[PDB]
Amino acid sequence: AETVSFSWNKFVPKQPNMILQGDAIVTSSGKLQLNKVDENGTPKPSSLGRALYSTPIHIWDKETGSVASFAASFNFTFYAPDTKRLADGLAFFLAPIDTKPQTHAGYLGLFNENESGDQVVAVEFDTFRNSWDPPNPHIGINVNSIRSIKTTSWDLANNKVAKVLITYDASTSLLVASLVYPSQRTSNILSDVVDLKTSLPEWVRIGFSAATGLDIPGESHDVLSWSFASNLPH
Amino acid sequence: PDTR
Ligand SMILES: *[C@@H]1O[C@H](CO)[C@@H](O[C@@H]2O[C@H](CO)[C@@H](O)[C@H](O)[C@H]2NC(C)=O)[C@H](O)[C@H]1NC(C)=O
Ligand SMILES: *[C@H]1O[C@H](CO)[C@H](O)[C@H](O)[C@H]1NC(C)=O
Ligand SMILES: [Mn+2]
Ligand SMILES: [Mn+2]
Repeated sequence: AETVSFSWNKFVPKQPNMILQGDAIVTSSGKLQLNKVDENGTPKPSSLGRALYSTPIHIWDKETGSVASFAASFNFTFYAPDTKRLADGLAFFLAPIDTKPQTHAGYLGLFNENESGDQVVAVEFDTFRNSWDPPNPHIGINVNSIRSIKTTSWDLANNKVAKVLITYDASTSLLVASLVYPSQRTSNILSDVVDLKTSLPEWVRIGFSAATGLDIPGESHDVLSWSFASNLPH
Repeated sequence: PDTR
């Protein structure tokens, strides 16, 4: 039985348990700022940032055919200067060991319009309506494609704290993602089945990707805390 | 209407 877990309620500059990509930085105030931002807080267009947990996670085993169960939770906020013109969004994802940034903007740094490059499984918090999207901002479960296999409505709130919980149950293959704004007492939830064996390598890294809009600022994305725990039985 |  392999397990790993970690948690923290601040990030900390230059922390070596964190791999940053693109525009990502950790502020003095302890936020994982995923996007480039001007002096007063305003996001720049075509920003993209990612951040991975250092440690690769053993997600399934070929020998035994067993699959990991896991849980991830985090608080995130966004700042949109113009609340009626929004910037693609943010996602939690699993990807290969060596994952690098993919197409930005509406592909969220995670997928591409072509066939693919990586094998990615993700839960998206999507602010802008692309051609493959349903109307209005939403949560989505994405399996090797930016076209979510299922979505649900996401009750955005500018600046407010979103508490996310994401779980995967290997016994049912059910991925479940919930979002809560405690200040608003609003909740959203989503669930679908995902076969990890056919959508991810045995070992992956997990992390966050957030993209701002192509021609427009849209919104910045800050992750404030993070927990994860995973269990791979025989 | 999607961008590009
Ligand atoms: C989500 O996580 C953040 C960071 O852990 C929490 O905000 C921090 O906690 C208290 C809030 O009173 C302050 O002393 C810190 O300065 C806050 N930090 C930051 C970076 O904002 C926040 O309260 C959490 N929200 C939950 C669990 O609902
Ligand atoms: C085009 O631009 C808008 C912002 O105006 C969004 O960023 C959208 O996602 C972009 N389209 C694509 C396909 O990335
Ligand atoms: Mn979109
Ligand atoms: Mn979407």
